[PDB]
Amino acid sequence: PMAPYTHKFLMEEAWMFTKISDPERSRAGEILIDFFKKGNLSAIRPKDKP
Amino acid sequence: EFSIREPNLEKHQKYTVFEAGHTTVRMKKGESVIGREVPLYLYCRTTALSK
Amino acid sequence: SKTFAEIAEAFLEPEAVRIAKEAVEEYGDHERKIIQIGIHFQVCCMFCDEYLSTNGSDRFVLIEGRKRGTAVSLQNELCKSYDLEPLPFLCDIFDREEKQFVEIGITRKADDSYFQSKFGKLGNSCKIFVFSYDGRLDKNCEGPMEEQKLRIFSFLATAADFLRKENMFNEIFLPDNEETIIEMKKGKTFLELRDESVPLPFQTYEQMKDYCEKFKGNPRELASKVSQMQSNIKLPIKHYEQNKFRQIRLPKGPMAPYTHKFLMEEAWMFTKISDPERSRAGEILIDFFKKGNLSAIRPKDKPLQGKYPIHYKNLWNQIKAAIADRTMVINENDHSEFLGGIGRASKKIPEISLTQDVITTEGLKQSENKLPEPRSFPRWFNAEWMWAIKDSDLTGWVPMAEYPPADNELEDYAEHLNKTMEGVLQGTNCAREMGKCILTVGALMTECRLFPGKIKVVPIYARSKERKSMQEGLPVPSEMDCLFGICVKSKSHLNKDDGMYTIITFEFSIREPNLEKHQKYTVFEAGHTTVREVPLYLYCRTTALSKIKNDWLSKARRCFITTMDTVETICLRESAKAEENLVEKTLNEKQMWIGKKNGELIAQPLREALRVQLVQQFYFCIYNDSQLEGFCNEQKKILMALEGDKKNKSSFGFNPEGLLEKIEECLINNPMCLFMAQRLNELVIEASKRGAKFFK
Amino acid sequence: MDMKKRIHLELRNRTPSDVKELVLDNCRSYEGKIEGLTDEFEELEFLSTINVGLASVANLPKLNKLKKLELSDNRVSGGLEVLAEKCPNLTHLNLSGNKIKDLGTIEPLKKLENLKSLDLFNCEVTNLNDYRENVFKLLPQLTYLDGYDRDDKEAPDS
Amino acid sequence: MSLLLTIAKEYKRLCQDAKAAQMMTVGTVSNYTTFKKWTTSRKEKNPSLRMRWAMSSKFPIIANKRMLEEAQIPKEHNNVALWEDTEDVSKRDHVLASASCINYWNFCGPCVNNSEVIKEVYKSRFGRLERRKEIMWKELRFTLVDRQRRRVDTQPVEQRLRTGEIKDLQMWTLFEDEAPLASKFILDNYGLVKEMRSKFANKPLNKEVVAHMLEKQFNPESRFLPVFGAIRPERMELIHALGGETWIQEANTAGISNVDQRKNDIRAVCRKVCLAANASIMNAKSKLVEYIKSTSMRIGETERKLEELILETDDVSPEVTLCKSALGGQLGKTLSFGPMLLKKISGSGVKVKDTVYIQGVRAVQFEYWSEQEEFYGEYKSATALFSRKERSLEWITIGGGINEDRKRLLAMCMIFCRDGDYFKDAPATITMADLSTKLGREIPYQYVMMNWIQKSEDNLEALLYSRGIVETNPGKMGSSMGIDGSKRAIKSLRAVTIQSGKIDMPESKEKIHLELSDNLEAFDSSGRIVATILDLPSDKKVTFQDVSFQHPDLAVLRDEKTAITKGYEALIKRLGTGDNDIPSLIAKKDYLSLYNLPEVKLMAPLIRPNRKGVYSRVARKLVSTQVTTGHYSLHELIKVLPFTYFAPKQGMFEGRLFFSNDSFVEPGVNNNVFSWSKADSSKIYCHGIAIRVPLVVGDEHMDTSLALLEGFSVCENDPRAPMVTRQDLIDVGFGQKVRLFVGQGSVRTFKRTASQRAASSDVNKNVKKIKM
RNA sequence: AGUAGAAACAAGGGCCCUG
Repeated sequence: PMAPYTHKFLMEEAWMFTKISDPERSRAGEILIDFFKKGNLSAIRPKDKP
Repeated sequence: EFSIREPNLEKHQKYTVFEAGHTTVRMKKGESVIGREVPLYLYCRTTALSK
Repeated sequence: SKTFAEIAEAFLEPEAVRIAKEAVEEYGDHERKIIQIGIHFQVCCMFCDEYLSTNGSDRFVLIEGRKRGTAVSLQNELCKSYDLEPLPFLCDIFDREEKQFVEIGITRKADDSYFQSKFGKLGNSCKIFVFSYDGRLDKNCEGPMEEQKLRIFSFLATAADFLRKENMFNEIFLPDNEETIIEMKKGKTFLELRDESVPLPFQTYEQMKDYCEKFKGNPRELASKVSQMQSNIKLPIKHYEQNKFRQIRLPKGPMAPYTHKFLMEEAWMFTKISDPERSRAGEILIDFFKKGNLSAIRPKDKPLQGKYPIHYKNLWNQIKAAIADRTMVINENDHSEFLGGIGRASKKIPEISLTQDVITTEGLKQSENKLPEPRSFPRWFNAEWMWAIKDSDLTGWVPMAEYPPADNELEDYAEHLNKTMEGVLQGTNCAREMGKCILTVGALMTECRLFPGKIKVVPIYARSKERKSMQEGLPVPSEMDCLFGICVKSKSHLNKDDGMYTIITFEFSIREPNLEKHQKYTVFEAGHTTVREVPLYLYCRTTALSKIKNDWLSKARRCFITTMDTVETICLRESAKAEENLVEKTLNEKQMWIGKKNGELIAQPLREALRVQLVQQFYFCIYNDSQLEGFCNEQKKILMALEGDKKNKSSFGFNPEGLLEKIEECLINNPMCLFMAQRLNELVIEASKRGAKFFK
Repeated sequence: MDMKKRIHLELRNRTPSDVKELVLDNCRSYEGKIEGLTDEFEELEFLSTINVGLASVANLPKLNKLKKLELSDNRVSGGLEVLAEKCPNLTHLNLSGNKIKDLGTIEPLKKLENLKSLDLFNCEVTNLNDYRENVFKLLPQLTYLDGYDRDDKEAPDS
Repeated sequence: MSLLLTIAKEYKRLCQDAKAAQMMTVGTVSNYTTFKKWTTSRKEKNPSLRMRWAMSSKFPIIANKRMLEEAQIPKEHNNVALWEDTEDVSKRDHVLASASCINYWNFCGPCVNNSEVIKEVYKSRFGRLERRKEIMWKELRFTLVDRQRRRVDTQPVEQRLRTGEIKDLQMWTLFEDEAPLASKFILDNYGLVKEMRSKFANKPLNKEVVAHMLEKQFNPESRFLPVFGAIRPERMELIHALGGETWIQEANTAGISNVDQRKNDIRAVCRKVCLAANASIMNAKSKLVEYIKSTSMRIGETERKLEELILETDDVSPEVTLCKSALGGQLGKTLSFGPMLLKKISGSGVKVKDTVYIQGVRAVQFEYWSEQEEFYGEYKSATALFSRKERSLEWITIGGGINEDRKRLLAMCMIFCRDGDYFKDAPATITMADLSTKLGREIPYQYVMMNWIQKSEDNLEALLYSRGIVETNPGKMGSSMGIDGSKRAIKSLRAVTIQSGKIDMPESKEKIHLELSDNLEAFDSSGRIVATILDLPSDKKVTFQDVSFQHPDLAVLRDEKTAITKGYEALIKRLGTGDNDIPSLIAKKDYLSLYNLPEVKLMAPLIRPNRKGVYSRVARKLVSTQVTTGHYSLHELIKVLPFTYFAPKQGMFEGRLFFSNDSFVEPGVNNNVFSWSKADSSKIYCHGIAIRVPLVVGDEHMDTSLALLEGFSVCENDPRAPMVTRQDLIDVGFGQKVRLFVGQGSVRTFKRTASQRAASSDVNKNVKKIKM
C-alpha cells in the first residue's frame, strides 16, 4: 500500500478562521477564547457517523 | 484540525474524519467583497511527541 | 393509570381534576365521574376566555366550580342586583352585557335528544349551548363567539380521540342525565343459586353480607379454638438423631435385565475408512456389504436361547437379499407380519350392536391391567459402569462444532478448559454409544418421516477418527466408519405423539450371553471372525420407540453441559477463595471419592472422575421413566438430612417412615433405581462411621 | 418534497410548452434520477436544479432553446456528453459543488461551441496546477470561468 | 390504478353477500381488531419437535406464487425440487415450497439497488456493536463479588418517551396519509419527526418492522438484576461479559454514550430554579412553574422543553421531585432525607408532638412518629436496614464498604428516628440564630442537627457517643462497629450489626400523586415529608451550555439585546392567520404593506441611524425578489424587515446590517445574533435564546402538511364545504372551511384560522377568581 | 410378540387417499 501522511499538522488541505490581532490579548488562552466568543466554533457540531 | 477538502482513503489513513456543518469563503467582487458558503470537515488524529 | 384521576391528568389540567374530585367528594358519588365534570368545568373556563366588557371589566362570571349553597347565594345576589328573575334551577355561567344566565351541555350521541330534554325543562328562560364531541351544536339563541367555538371543538376532539383510544368513550364514563345508574343485571336464576351456595348457619346472601360487613375481631375465642385444635391433633415431632433412618428394602425376585435398545459392552463392530462422497447410511451399509464379511455370516437354526428363531433367521436372510438388491426395503410376509405386529391391533365392537348373548358367548369383562412385576438388584451394572470409563482406541465419536475467535482473556480461558474436557471425554466408550444413538435415531426419524407404511432397513453405525500418534509414521490420521449391527422399522404411522412403532435389532458380538441379563435377546451362533480367528454371536431382539425418545436421544449432548458446569464451578470456587488461577491444579490434584475396593475407599483426580458424572447423566437420559423421576425427587430429603448431620444442625422431621415407603414404592424392574438405592444405602453406612442419624 | 409535486405545482394550469424558465431548488429526486421531465418543454430557455441530491444526467430529455443551466450543490460526476445530445445551444453552465476529479470528464464540453461561461468552484479539479490555463487551451471558445476571463477580467452583472 | 379498480370490484362482490354487508355496516371500525383474532388461531406445544418432524419433509414451507413467477423462480433446478403448484388450506393464495428455495433466492435472485437503510432500522444494535468495538479490554482476575440487586435500565436511549407519544410518531413518519389530528408532542417536536421521515420516505420497506424497531429505539429496558461497580446503561447491556459471582473481566467503558452528563445538568437546572423560586415568599409555586415553562435545553441536535424531559426521567432526587410535583407529575414512593436515600418496607404511624430546650430553657416543638416501621437506606457506597420505634432506633444492619460512609449513614439514620438525648436536651453550642429563619422560613430541629453534623466532625463523634457503647461480646467481634467504623474492636456501639455484602434494594411498581406547600415541602396523603429545599447543596455557580432561560428574572442580558429579542418575538407573533398578517400579504404579493407594519416601527429606533436608508434599500429589494416569484425563505424576511421602515437612499452596502449597539446580522449566513438550520426549521436563535415560530405556512424547505397544522382548527360541521386531500390543503384561503378525512373512519370540518391561547391561563385565572 | 405406564399403542378415514 501507499505511504500515508505522517506530519502532525495539515499543509495543503488546511483551513483557518481569521480575526484582528490585539497586542493586549496576544496569547493562546486569550486568542482561543476570542475566536470562541463569536460562536463560529459552537456551530461546529460533527455528526455521529464518520 | 479544520478543512474544506474531503479526504482520500490512502493518504488519510491515520485520520478520523467528520462533517461539521458549513462555513463561508470570501473573495473579491469588483470593488466589494462577497461570501460563498461551502461545507466543512473535521480531521481527527492522535500522535505522540517528545522534548 | 391505576386510577381515574391519573387518567384525567393526561389531557386535563390537574387543577380542574382536583376541583371535580372535591365536588364528587361533596356529593359522594362514584369517582368514575371525575372526567365528565372536569371536562364541563374546563369548558366553562375556556368559555370565559378572560373577555371584558365596555367598562374594562370582566364580562362572564363562573359559578359551577363553587359549592352548591354558595353558588345559589351568588345566583340570587346577581338576580337581585341587576334586577333579574330568580331561576328555579342552578346554572354554570352568567354574563353582564346581556344580563341572563347561560347553561352549557355536552353529549356524545349525534342527536337533539339531550337538547330537547333541556329545552323542555327550561323552555327559553336562559341561553343553552350543547356541543358534541363529533362537531355539532344545538342552542336556543345566537351563536357564541367564534374563538370560543374553535377552542371548545378542538379540545373536545382531542379528548374524544384519547377516550376512544382508552375504550372509555361509552355511556359508563360519558352518560347522559338519565343513564347514570350502571348495575349488574341480577337475574332470577343467579339469585336462586347464590342464596343456595351460602354456608350452613346463614340461608340468604343478605345475612352473610351483614355478618361480614360488621364482623368484629374477638381474639379470645380464636385463641381458644386454636388451642383446642392444637390438643386434638398431637402433631409428632421426631429429631432424626433419636429416630434414625432404617435401610431401604429393595424388592425380591429375578434380576433386572438389560433394557437399552443397543448393546454397549458386548458390542462388536466392523470398521472401514470413510470417503466424503459416500456418507449416507444406505450407502455405507452396502460398502460394508461388498467386502463379504457381512455376507459371510450364516447363522444356524439352533439358538443358544430365545424364542421364534425361525422368524429371525428368515428376516436376516431377507435383509441380506434386500441389501443385495440395493433397495433397503422388505416385503410383507407372515414372519415380518408377526415380528412386526402388523395385524395385532384389536377389532372394535360397538355397543349399539351388542347384546347379552354376545357377551356370554365370549367373555368381554373389563381389562385387568397387569402392572409390572418386581425384580432384584442387578450385578452387571458395575461392569458396564467400569467399562464405560476406559478409552475406546479412537476419538471424535460425538460430532462437535468449531471454536470461534477470541479477543479477551475470558474467551481464551473458556476455550482452553473446554478443549481439555472435550479431548478427555471424546475418547471414552460411553461417547461412542452416544454418537451411535444420535446417528441411528436421526436416520430412523428421517425414514419414519419419509417412508411410513413401508418396512425399511437402517444400520447401527457411527463415525470416529483414529487417535493421533507422534509426527513419526503416517501423519494426519484418517477417519473411520464403524458398524455395530442392523436395525429395522415397522410402519411408523405416527398419527399422534407418544405412539409406538416396533423395530428390530440385529447386533454383532463375540461374548456368550447370560440368562439373567440377556433374557430378552435371542442369540444365534453365526461363525468366525478375525481380529486371529474367534467365534461369533448374533444378539437379536424386538422393541419400539416414539417421537419423544427419538428427539431426546438425538439431543444427548447435554451431559457435557452438566459436567462442564459442575467442574468449572468447583474450580472457580477453589480459585476465588485464594484469589489465584487454580484450575489445572484443581483438575490434576483435588481427589474425589469414586468407590470401594477391598473394603477401602478409592480416589482419583477430578480430571478422571468427570467420566463417572458423564455416565451418570447418560444413564439418566437412557433409563428415564416415572420410577426414576419419583426416586430422584424423593431422595433429596436424605441428602439434606445428611448435610445437616455434617454441620451438627439438629434436624428433625414429622414422619420419615412414610418417606421411606414413598421411595420404595417406585422401585420396580428399573435397574438404575435399584443400583442407586443400594449405593445410597452404602453411602449412609460409610457415613455412619463419621455421622449420626442412620441405623444399620 | 419531490420534483414531481414541485413541477405540478409550478405548472399553475400552464401547458408545458409556453414556459421560458423553471426552478426546482431545495427538492429531492429518487435515485438521483430526473422525474417528470419530457420533450413537451420546448420554449424553455432556463433551468435551475440545486441541492436536490442529484448524481447523474440520464433521463434529461432534448431541450434546444435552453441556454443556461444550474446543477450546483449536487454530486454529479461523469455524465457530460448528453449536453451535446440534448442541449447543443447551451451558453451558460454551472457545476460548483459537484464531484469532479479530472479534466477528461470536462473534454466533452468542447463540442458545445455555443458555450461562453462556466462556473467551477469547490471542486477537486480546481486544486490542480495550471488548470485555468489548461482548461482554456482545452475549451478555446470559452471566455468566462467562474466569473473571470483571461487576465482576470471581472465579468459584468448581466 | 387497475389495482384500485380490482379492490373496488372485490368490495362490491363482498357487499353483495349479506353477512359481510351486515358486519361492514354495523358498529364502528374498532371491530376490525376483534375480527383479527377469530381468524388464523392455531398453536403448538413443542415447536422444536414439530420443526424437526416437518423439516424432515419435502415441502414444509409456504410462499407466494405470483412473486415467484415474476421473479422467474423455476422448479426442479438441478433435479432438486423447490416448490410445486398447490394451495395451502388457510391462505388459499400460497404454495408449498422447500428451504432450498430460500438459498436459490439468496444466490441468483432479484437484487435491490441499495440496502443501507437497515443500519437505520436497527440503529440500537449497530450502536451496541460500535460501543463494543471502542472498548479497551484488560486482564482477568478471580475473586468474590458483592453483587447487589436493584432496578436499572439496560438500553441506552436518547429522548426517552412514553407510549402515547410513540403510537403517533409511528404514523407521521411512515403511514402519514391516515394520520390522526396533530397532538401537542408533534407541534412541539417538529424537527424530530422531519428527521425520522427523511430516511424512511420514498423507500421500499416493510413498515410494521420499522415501527417495532422504533419502539425498541425508544424503550429503556428496565430490569431487576444483580449489579456491581458503577451503574450505567452502557455496561448493563453487556454485564454478562464484565464479571460474575467469582470472576471479573476488567475493562474501561467510561467515555461512551455521554448519558449521565445530561442528568446532572438537568438536576443542576432544577436546583437553580428551585432556589430562585425559594427567594420568593408568597408565590414560589407560580414563580417556579413560570421559570419551568419559560425554559428549554438542547438534546443532541434538537431543542426540548424542560417540563417535557422532567416528566420522562426517573432521577429520584430532592430537586426533580419538587418539579414533578408542581407539574402534577406522579412518581414513585421514594423518600429523601438530605443526601441519603430511603424507602419504606413495612410499618405505619402518625405524627406526634414533643419539645426540647435549646439553651437553658427554650421550648421548641419537634415531631416524631408513634409506631414501629422498617426502612432501607442507601448512602454513598453504603447500605443499611433499620427499624424505628417510638422515637428510638431499635436495630440497624449495614453492608457497606467504607468507615466514613458507614458513620455518616448511621448518624443520619439516628437523626431520621430522633433517637438520642440531644433531641431531649440540645447542646449549648446551638442557639436561636442557627435555629431557623434565615429570612423567616422556619427549620425543624432535624435539619438543624443535620447541618450541625455536616459542620464539624466532632459533632458527629458526640452524636455517635450519644448511642450506647458496650464491650464487644465474644463471637460478635466480626459483627461489630467501633467509633471509627471498624469491622471489629474491643468495645463497640449498642444495637448494631455489620456484615460483608450489600443489601438487596427493594422494589415496587407503584405510583402516587403528591402535592406541596408554599414552603416547598411535599406531602403524600399524610404528614410525612418526601422532599424539601434543605436537603440539597447550599449553592454553586455553573455555566450551562445549550440552554434557553427565556425569562426576565432568569436572564443576564442587558436591555439592548433583550429589546432586540423581544422585537423579533413580537414580529414573529404576527406570523399567525388573518389579514394584516404577513402570510396573507405574501399570498397577495403585497410586499409594500410589510414596510408599514407597527413592529418594524417599534424596532426602528434600534437601527444604526447614520446608515438606515442604505440598509433599507437592500432589505426592500430582497423582499420584492422573494415575494414577486414565490420562492422565499421565511427565515430571512423576519430578519431583514426591521430595516425597511425608513426611506431608501444611496451608498455602498458593505455586506452587514448593524443595529445601534454594534451588533449586526448578515443576510444569508447564520451568526450569534440570528441563526437557524434547515434541519429544525421551527426555531430561531437570537443571542442564544430560542424562539418558536408558528406553523402556518410552508416555504420551499418545509415539504408536508405538518407546517400548516397550526393555521387550521376544527369548527362546526358543514356538509356544503368540499372534501379534499391533505396535499391540496395548502391551496385554501385564510378563513375558509373545508371537510376532510382524519385517521380512520372519521370525517370532520376544518377552518384555516388559528387560536392564539392555550388552556394553562384560562383555567387558572378563572379558578383564582373563585377562592374569594 | 412387543412398548410403556400407573393409560395407551399395536394406522385412520372414505377398492382409493392421509400423518
